[PDB]
Amino acid sequence: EGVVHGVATVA
Amino acid sequence: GGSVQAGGSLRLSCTISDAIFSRYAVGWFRQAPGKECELVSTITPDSTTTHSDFVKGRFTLSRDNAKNTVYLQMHSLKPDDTAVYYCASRWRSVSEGCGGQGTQVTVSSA
Repeated sequence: EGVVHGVATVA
Repeated sequence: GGSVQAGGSLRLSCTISDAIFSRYAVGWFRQAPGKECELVSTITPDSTTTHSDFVKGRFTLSRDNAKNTVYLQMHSLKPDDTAVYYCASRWRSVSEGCGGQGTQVTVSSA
């Protein structure tokens, strides 16, 4: 299937 | 999100579906205010990393050794790096890469 978004934050 | 003065550094983290992390390239994308989404860099499960032309060695990618996280290490940040940064896999276009939960990066002049 389609796009999978990650969750972006400050490391 | 992270905010720095020009010349600074910032490390971002992207946690993404484990099934995806194990099998697919993960892309970092960014979108500056009033501008379109653009692809920044990618990393594969074997830690092959690609970069767009505007990176010029300043941003590097790595995968965590234990968890489903990819890191974007940024150095020598400039005000024009101010943007919301995002990560995604299996995108059908670059526009899709900025559709998820992003983090605001702000780089202020000195």
